[PDB]
Amino acid sequence: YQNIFSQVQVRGPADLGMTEDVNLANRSGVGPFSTLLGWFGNAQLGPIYLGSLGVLSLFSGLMWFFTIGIWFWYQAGWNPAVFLRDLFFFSLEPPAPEYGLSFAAPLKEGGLWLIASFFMFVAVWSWWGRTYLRAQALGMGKHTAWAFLSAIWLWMVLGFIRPILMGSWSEAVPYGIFSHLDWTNNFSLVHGNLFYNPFHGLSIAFLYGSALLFAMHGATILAVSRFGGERELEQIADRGTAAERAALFWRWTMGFNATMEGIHRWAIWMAVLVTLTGGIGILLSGTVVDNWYVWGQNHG
Amino acid sequence: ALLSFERKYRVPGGTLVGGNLFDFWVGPFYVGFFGVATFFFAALGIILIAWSAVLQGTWNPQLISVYPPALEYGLGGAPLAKGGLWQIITICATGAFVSWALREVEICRKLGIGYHIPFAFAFAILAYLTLVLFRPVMMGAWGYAFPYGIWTHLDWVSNTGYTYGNFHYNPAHMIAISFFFTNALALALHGALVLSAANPEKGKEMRTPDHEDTFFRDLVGYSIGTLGIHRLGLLLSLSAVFFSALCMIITGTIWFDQWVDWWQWWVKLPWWANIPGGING
Amino acid sequence: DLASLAIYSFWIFLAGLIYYLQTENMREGYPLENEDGTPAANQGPFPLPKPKTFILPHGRGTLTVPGPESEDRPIALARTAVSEGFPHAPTGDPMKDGVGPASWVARRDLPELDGHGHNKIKPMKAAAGFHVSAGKNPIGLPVRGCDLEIAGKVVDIWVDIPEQMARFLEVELKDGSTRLLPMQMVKVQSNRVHVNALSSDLFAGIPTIKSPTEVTLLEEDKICGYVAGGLMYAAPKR
Ligand code: BCL
Ligand code: BCL
Ligand code: BCL
Ligand SMILES: CC[C@H]1c2cc3[nH]c4c(c3C)C(=O)[C@H](C(=O)OC)c4c3nc(cc4[nH]c(cc(n2)[C@@H]1C)c(C(C)=O)c4C)[C@@H](C)[C@@H]3CCC(=O)OC/C=C(\C)CCC[C@H](C)CCC[C@H](C)CCCC(C)C
Ligand SMILES: COC(C)(C)C/C=C/C(C)=C/C=C/C(C)=C/C=C/C(C)=C/C=C\C=C(C)\C=C\C=C(/C)CC/C=C(\C)CCC=C(C)C
Ligand SMILES: CCCCCCCCCCCC[N+](C)(C)[O-]
Ligand SMILES: CCCCCCCCCCCC[N+](C)(C)[O-]
Ligand SMILES: CCCCCCCCCCCC[N+](C)(C)[O-]
Ligand SMILES: CCCCCCCCCCCC[N+](C)(C)[O-]
Ligand SMILES: CCCCCCCCCCCC[N+](C)(C)[O-]
Ligand SMILES: [Cl-]
Ligand SMILES: [Fe+3]
Repeated sequence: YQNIFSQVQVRGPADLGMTEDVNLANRSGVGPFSTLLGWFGNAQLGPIYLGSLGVLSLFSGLMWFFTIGIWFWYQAGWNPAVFLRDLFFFSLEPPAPEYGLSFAAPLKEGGLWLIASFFMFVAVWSWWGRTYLRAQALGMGKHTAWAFLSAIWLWMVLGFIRPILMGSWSEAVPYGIFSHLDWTNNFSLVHGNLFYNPFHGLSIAFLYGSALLFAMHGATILAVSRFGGERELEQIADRGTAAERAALFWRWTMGFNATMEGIHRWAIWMAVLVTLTGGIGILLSGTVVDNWYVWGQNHG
Repeated sequence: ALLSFERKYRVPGGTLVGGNLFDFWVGPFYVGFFGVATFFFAALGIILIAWSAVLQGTWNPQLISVYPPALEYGLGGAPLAKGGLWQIITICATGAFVSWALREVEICRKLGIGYHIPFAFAFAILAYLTLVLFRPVMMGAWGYAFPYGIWTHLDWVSNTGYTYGNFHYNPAHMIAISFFFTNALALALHGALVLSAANPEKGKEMRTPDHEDTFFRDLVGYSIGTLGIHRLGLLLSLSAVFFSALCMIITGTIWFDQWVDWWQWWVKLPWWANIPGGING
Repeated sequence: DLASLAIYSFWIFLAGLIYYLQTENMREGYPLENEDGTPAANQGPFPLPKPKTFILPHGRGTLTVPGPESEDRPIALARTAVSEGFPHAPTGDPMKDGVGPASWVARRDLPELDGHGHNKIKPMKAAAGFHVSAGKNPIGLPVRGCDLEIAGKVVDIWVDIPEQMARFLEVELKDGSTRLLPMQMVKVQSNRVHVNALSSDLFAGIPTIKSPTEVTLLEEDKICGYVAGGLMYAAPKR
């Protein structure tokens, strides 16, 4: 028995969770229990917390999504057969280079891109504020909000900061499945191949390392789950044979090891350094370095 | 030297091969038969790479590159200078990686833990063997394998990708990328959550797993739980590498045209293939 | 140029982060020791970090790490060689003595509490109203060991109330006393629970709990340690 799926599910009263300083008026009631989800993790859906920031983020997020969608329907001549056929090929493109950083471009030629982007900007930042405030209400550290800020950095650079420093919105990413892949491919060709961007190479190392580390960590915790390994907080406060065997597996394999707390510090940093080094690599492309091959030839 | 708690675990037994002969440590490192096998395979492999550096006429690690045999050799042996060293180094690398896995199994048995770690590592080995053994053999030459050099292997990624147009359009590649991105998101959240509970606001008591469940229900209406997130991380990261191997085993074998053109199966379905408007007509 | 300044800066940052991360991972098990328990001469290049203090919930005090490290138990092992790096042979019964894969740690002899300060793990009989919601209900099944002999019957499931999962089967032996088996070391089948780790004759030796309706962190460690040690030590009878 490997502990990938539960052999038996148990259920008790719905868990309405901890209170601390949380405003209970803004919590929903429990949703249904999913037996399916229960083979792998928890069966309980809900409750969710929805205050003013939650509604703002959710309405804004839907307006971003519907704004792209209405443009896709227009492009499909309002035909549901075409909509489905061409779904991956539709693209809401930013305004042309002509209009620079101006908000004066017509709807059909990049005005609708700026409207959708505005909605996305409100959606993400209000959601950022929500990850901070939900942690505050429970008296927990702000680790989740600081980690999320690293994802926000790369997004902010691609769609906002880099377009502003280059002096036009045309440099930003289009809203479309195949179109954003072409943009990604195009970006590398125009900047003399991103494999020569040392920040892109570090980003890859961390993306890689995140899969290496979660394979290692996930496998390790399942291998010591027969001594209550997954109870990581109590193993931090009072080391058990689970934390000792986990450390010693790795010490005996590769000559050094982690603590039950310390492996989570390795984990949060391996992950945040993906988008951290990535955003720097993109910020410097076209602003400071026109061509990474050329730069690499001067090492400088 | 030993961790303060280590001595009670350093007992005899758990070896797969050789009984008590290799059942010892060197500093922190466990040996075992597969420790000896790893050193032999690794050492012979390093020597061969040095002897390759000689024949190439460079000691710069940014220029050393060991190339597979040229395509005209097919699946035969080649002279050392022209792909034979690559062939032997590849047998040594496979030898070192499998030996490393079986050594992890011996350490599992001595410690009375599950075999999940060497199981997970075997997925990395399978990706490696896909690029250097399985794909080349199905395509009919060692020459389709990647070379062993820091920058020349990136050159191979670029040339192999662009052979099929923009390699983004490989659908198994799309799924693999989705798992890689999701795994990193999941690793950030898992690290952040545990640390936020163990290290709360200054002067407050350590939080409980109940706080961790509550945080995530408040935020997104669902908590997978402490066992679930470790299952999730193992699954996302093994899936990323599974789909990686799959995306390359099908490239140059069952599909060898531009990947972008594959998506015409969807567009040319008879019930909408000829309807005017949209992007495709 | 700016890109050069950024990459150089990044490598210095990363070297500092690795220093910080390695010192954080030395808050347990350090300093290093010789096989005789004396402090090793060579500690490596990284120093012990400044202590931090965790405030434990429910009035259970504090933990300061790094802090003084002892096993707080006798270790029934002897050297097999005259130099460092060889195995240490059990001097008695490694299952009874709690060495090798049967090792346990002297955790607090208190049960883990949930966020409300109630016992985390309860027998299902005392947990209102927990029930088997999916999968085969093991309660009433006979328990078979690796010698293919019946060792007892399941009489309850001990559940984690806050995480709603099964953690132990409570098993009744020939003599009417019960033992806990960890859920992760049993296979539930249609007509039996099968235990690879232990033969039937080793079930009576599973350490007992001192209250019938709670289990302490120390007791969990003795039970899980003992059951895992069977993989190596019950192997003459598998
Ligand atoms: C995976 C798909 C492609 C591939 C595409 C890319 C792309 C794209 C990039 C790399 C990059 C790297 N690749 Mg590669 N790479 C491939 C297969 C390999 C194999 C192999 C299968 O044996 C190895 C050992 C490497 C190793 C490397 C590193 C030199 C570098 C960073 C890896 C990393 O951080 O991972 C995560 C692992 C860790 C963080 C653990 C640490 C691993 C260390 C750093 C590996 C050192 C290897 C050493 C130099 C090899 C010689 C050692 C011998 C004993 C003599 N690649 C295949 C062919 N690779 C990046 C780079 O910067 O290249 C210059 C980069 O941008
Ligand atoms: C031809 C293509 C080019 C190339 C061009 C680019 C370009 C351009 C970029 C990269 C970037 C990256 N490349 Mg590259 N790259 C190439 C080849 C490779 C190869 C390889 C050959 O094996 C690999 C492994 C990579 C890997 C990578 C990653 C390390 C990195 C993206 C990190 C990330 O997680 O972003 C994913 C994460 C984000 C984008 C953050 C998003 C956060 C926001 C806030 C989320 C909003 C969600 C929204 C509200 C929707 C809601 C959804 C619902 C709620 C579900 N590239 C080649 C050479 N690559 C990126 C980078 O950083 O470069 C340095 C980038 O910009
Ligand atoms: C221009 C280039 C093309 C492209 C062409 C290709 C080609 C060609 C390939 C990929 C492959 C991949 N691409 Mg691509 N790819 C592109 C753009 C991207 C982008 C992006 C954001 O644009 C991303 C995120 C990716 C992501 C990916 C991954 C799905 C995959 C690589 C991971 C992997 O296979 O690990 C697998 C891990 C390994 C192979 C490592 C195994 C490690 C071994 C077992 C152990 C090594 C031990 C070591 C020697 C020890 C060191 C010593 C110690 C340090 C002491 N590509 C562009 C469009 N891509 C590769 C793939 O799928 O391969 C299967 C592949 O071949
Ligand atoms: C399957 C999910 C992820 C994963 C998992 C994973 N990897 C693992 C493990 C696991 C579970 C281990 O237990 C094991 C380990 O010990 O980790 C510390 C390991 C490991 N993964 C490693 C690397 C690694 N993993 C990678 C990827 C991944 N590993 C996946 C993303 C990558 C990438 C993405 O490129 C790398 C580089 C090592 C740190 C370690 C295995 C070490 C090992 O096998 O040691 C024995 C061999 C030697 C000491 C070296 C021998 C040298 C050769 C004889 C000659 C050189 C040949 C080589 C082809 C040269 C090519 C170099 C050029 C390409 C530059
Ligand atoms: C079926 O019909 C319904 C009704 C359901 C509608 C259907 C909708 C559909 C099918 C939608 C599909 C949407 C898709 C496929 C979206 C894809 C998006 C992708 C791939 C996004 C990729 C990258 C995006 C980036 C990098 C965006 C960055 C944005 C910013 C950083 C914000 C920038 C803000 C700007 C420029 C404005 C700022 C203005 C002020 C005043 C501050
Ligand atoms: C990733 C979240 C959803 C995963 C759901 C997968 C369900 C697996 C069902 C397992 C079957 C039950 N069994 C026989 C193992 O006890
Ligand atoms: C990640 C997806 C999970 C979403 C689950 C959210 C559950 C919402 C609960 C709905 C119940 C509402 N109400 C008012 C009847 O209590
Ligand atoms: C949490 C830190 C882990 C350290 C991982 C470091 C990997 C080294 C990557 C080398 C690539 C360097 N390059 C060529 C992009 O400049
Ligand atoms: C470029 C990445 C390679 C880094 C490899 C470093 C492995 C660390 C080994 C630690 C063992 C130290 N020792 C022998 C004192 O125990
Ligand atoms: C890829 C980055 C990971 C490697 C970082 C190097 C850590 C080595 C620490 C050695 C610890 C040795 N000692 C004596 C303290 O146990
Ligand atoms: Cl899989
Ligand atoms: Fe964990």
